[PDB]
Amino acid sequence: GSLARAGKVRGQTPKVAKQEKKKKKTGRAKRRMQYNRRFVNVVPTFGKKKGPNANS
Amino acid sequence: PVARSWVCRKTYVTPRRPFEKSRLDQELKLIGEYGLRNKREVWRVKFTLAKIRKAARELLTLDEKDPRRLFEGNALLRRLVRIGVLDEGKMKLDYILGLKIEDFLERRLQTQVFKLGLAKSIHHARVLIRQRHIRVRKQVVNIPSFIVRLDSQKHIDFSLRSPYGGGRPGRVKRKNAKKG
Amino acid sequence: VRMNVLADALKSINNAEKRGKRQVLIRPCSKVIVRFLTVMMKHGYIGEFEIIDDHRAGKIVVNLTGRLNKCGVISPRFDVQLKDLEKWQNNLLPSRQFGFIVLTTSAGIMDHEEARRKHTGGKILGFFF
Amino acid sequence: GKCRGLRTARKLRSHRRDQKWHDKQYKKAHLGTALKANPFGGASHAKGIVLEKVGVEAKQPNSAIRKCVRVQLIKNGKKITAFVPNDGCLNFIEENDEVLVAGFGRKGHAVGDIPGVRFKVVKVANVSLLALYKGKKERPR
Amino acid sequence: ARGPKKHLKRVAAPKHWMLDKLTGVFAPRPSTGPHKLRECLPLIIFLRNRLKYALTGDEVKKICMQRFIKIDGKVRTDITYPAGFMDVISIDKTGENFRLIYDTKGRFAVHRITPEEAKYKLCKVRKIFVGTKGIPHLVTHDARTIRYPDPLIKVNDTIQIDLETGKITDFIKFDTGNLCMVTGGANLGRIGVITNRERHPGSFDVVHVKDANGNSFATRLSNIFVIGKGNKPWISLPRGKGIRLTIAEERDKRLAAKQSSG
Amino acid sequence: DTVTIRTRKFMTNRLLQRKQMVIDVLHPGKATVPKTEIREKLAKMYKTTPDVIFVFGFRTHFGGGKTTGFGMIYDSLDYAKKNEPKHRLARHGLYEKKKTSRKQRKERKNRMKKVRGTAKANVG
RNA sequence: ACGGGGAAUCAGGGUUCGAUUCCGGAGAGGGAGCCUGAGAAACGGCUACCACAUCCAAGGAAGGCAGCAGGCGCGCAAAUUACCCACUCCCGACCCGGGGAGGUAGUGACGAAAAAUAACAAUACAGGACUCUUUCGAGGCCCUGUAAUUGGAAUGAGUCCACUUUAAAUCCUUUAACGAGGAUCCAUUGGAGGGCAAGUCUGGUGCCAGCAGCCGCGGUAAUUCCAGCUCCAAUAGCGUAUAUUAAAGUUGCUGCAGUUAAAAAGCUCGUAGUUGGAUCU
Repeated sequence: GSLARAGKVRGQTPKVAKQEKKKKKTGRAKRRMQYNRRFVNVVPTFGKKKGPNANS
Repeated sequence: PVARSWVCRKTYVTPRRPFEKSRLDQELKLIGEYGLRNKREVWRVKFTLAKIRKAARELLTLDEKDPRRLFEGNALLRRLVRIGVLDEGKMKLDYILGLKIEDFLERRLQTQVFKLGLAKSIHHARVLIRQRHIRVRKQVVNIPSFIVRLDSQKHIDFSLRSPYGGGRPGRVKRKNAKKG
Repeated sequence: VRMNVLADALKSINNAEKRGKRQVLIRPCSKVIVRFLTVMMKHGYIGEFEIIDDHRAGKIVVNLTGRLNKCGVISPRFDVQLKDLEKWQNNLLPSRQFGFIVLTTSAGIMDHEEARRKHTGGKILGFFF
Repeated sequence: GKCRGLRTARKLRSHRRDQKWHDKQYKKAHLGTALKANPFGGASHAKGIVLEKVGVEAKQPNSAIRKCVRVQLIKNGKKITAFVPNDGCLNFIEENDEVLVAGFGRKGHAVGDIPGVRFKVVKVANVSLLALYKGKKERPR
Repeated sequence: ARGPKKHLKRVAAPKHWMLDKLTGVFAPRPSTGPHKLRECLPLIIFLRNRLKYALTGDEVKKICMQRFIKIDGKVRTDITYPAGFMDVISIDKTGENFRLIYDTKGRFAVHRITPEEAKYKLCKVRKIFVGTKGIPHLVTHDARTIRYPDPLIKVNDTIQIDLETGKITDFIKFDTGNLCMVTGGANLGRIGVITNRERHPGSFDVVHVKDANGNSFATRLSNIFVIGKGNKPWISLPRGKGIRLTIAEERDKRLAAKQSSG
Repeated sequence: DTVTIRTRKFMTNRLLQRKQMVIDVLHPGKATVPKTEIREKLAKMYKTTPDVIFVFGFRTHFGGGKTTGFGMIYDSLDYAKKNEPKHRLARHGLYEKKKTSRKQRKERKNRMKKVRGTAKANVG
């Protein structure tokens, strides 16, 4: 039961900085963006039911 | 001993199942249609409608010629007709159970401001109300959830101190005209 | 031993209706059994019946129209107030359109609709639908 | 079968009251023996002093070494082994310091592959383990 | 515990004072007097909450200490003085007189009376006893002891006394057909004609009363206060004549009044 | 842009020798108008000097159009000094409160409690 | 375990809770005994003993915050040694005095209500929308938006003025002067295998570190760990630990079960208990 290895993986993981991005809207505007993307935009869906984060 | 009052009441109820697709899609449809801020406004209108339906049901269980049923049923029907969610022609307890959540969301000041042409969109209506550009009768109303009555429907004006219905230019216009 | 002859009568009627028979023989008869059968028959559920008189305790032959789904007794006979009647109908009846709870009230033995018409609560005898 | 009589209320009540003692949750919550055996004594959290660091081996189907600390509670002096949740978080804990320890989420039951451990460390040296983990706060000097 | 209490919590006060809960912790604890704590009206409540002549209790104190208020013809400087049923309140400076009469909702109405009617009041007698060398006595609901009463006056009858002299002027017997008022319970404030009395020895009697519009109600005998002989009252009744309206007719009248008046 | 002063309720209170009213103030584009201006307007309206008029409790409605408050018009200045609260008189400048504090008075009283005789008047 | 009014889901029925502002009771460190008084076995009264504890010149003297504040201690666990009698009332010999009752207050996310963090282009675009004559072509008619080229209008967060408010005051409200283009005036908390909404994308790690309420993931191509990006759930709020309710028809009165899953006593009498046939106009 050696405690020598503790935080080894969090220690040896390469440190990648967070990229600077445009701030996201909040409140009613974020909900409006969600509603427009999911119910007003019909182009992406031809009827195959793909997930919003499908990267394949 | 204090001279205060602790009578408070939560105005909504959280759904039993946090993640079900049909409810999420329907509530997002409602938010997008009526320009609401979060799911809590949908749940608040849902809670109002559910309380109304519960009262109507408990009245409908009573005797038809029951004095309490008659009195409270007429009171509830008058309250629903007054805000314009129920037609005056169909004023019976059984027509209450036919009401939907959208009948109540149509009576918000946001919806009435967008529908009367005072705003370009429902979100423009919300920001117009929140920015003190709208008055109902002679009173400036600042709450988008203001449930407009039937008698105050024709009195939603564009205020008198706002540049849109008043005539004093705002901060930005004054500053930019001052740079001419 | 045999207690609650009404329970036996109603169980026999129910069992004979399940089997698809046209007549059922009920014994022993009683005043409450006759009143329950009369309430059933006024509503068209059971049709005519005949009381056989043996000199000790009658038997009843009941014609059976195929209209009856279930007749049951409630034991013990709970005292039911007019404000608790709706809960009993929700517990016992298939819907609010058909089905009756038979109460015994000081105004006699009748169904729950009549008991509400006469503004009487009583003791629950049974139900039929 | 059960008794159905207008005067059977006492029998039904007494039978229900006697049969409730055959319910595990009811007996646990009303006998009071599980309360005296609880190191927290009915409390949600407790403060203890870290006696040593220990690594407990995971249960058989999977292999790992779980970084725990043996702590002694201040209220009653009882000895407790508490899991230090995240990685590297055992390095945030020093021997002989105060830690706030909560339950593991199963109401006195062992959680996951950690054997015989039902407590976890929440704060060490009056700063939360999450603030130390995320770098929002540093260990006091 | 340990002797009498001197405070009254505002929420423990009688509900017919129509006090609100956010004003303060306390209600004016009515002082001891001719009327009970739960069925009286403190002078401060009448002068401030009802008549709105004062905004605070200090202004009520100023009004009362200016010796402007007369209850039953006597100047009363106590602002928590318990004024009760049939008590006459006369304010000479403003030249108005009030009689404390229950309205049909069980609350003391602001009932203005003429100065001629402010010279007497009706008192229900509570007991008749003989004492001190065979001298008959008479105790009223007003805690007044009147010596040498008429031998025909018995318990539960109401006498009429002149306030200036404090002597019995007339009396009404307790009998069927006589008009009465209910001074306690669910039917408190209602006016009707006594139709039947049921006697229950060792317990409370029950008196049955019928309104002018034929509504029949009942209450205990202690709650009955006969107003006049027959169906006519000896005192002036409030705006409502003792008729209790059901909520349906109340709403109908309110809606009709809203429609007619603009 | 002209301030309008109205009086919703009105009662002649001969018991306290005053006229009580609720006051409506119309200042659509102005701030909450000062009590001195309201007193001047009420003096002009009710034909009396403004030093017998005491106004208080002015709350401006949301939006900024109307302000509602209460007002008294006493028969004479003497009756005003007799019947008004001391703080309203101080607002008009007719009264001045003690410059001491509750702590100081309480401690002085408790120190006085520790001595007997004329010596009580020798502490502070 | 102070009792009750009452509080936490609504199928119906229930299960828990109620130290806590209202009512009743009790107690003033623990017991006990009293004086005065209408009323006390009173403790911001007294007299003892017990346990603590203050000053002392060592002879003696003085104590009782489970009142308001504040300390220490205990702890997972709880605020200022503030202002005032202006309100509500109470007390007094009293219209006048007093009240840490009570009312009012710069860091209270217990909890509850309302409610910002944005609203409107020419433009290329993947588009579609009333007979589109053309896959090479009117798409501010209706809408979405990769945007290192745009534009004016709106407003409150904030800072300040006017003392509205109030017992001097802060706060909300009101009016003025500044106050928005990464409107940097920059929303977070937990997740992305399933239960359960949302990536078998990339890098590192290689049964280690760790994750994981449960099933499981990790043993060099990890959908689960450590991270980047992207995605979604609620949102000024989210996570966690406990107690508790529903889910639990897994305590079943409604309404469970007992051949083999846990289960009917080896058998039979038997008192209490529970239940008890027809029949009276």
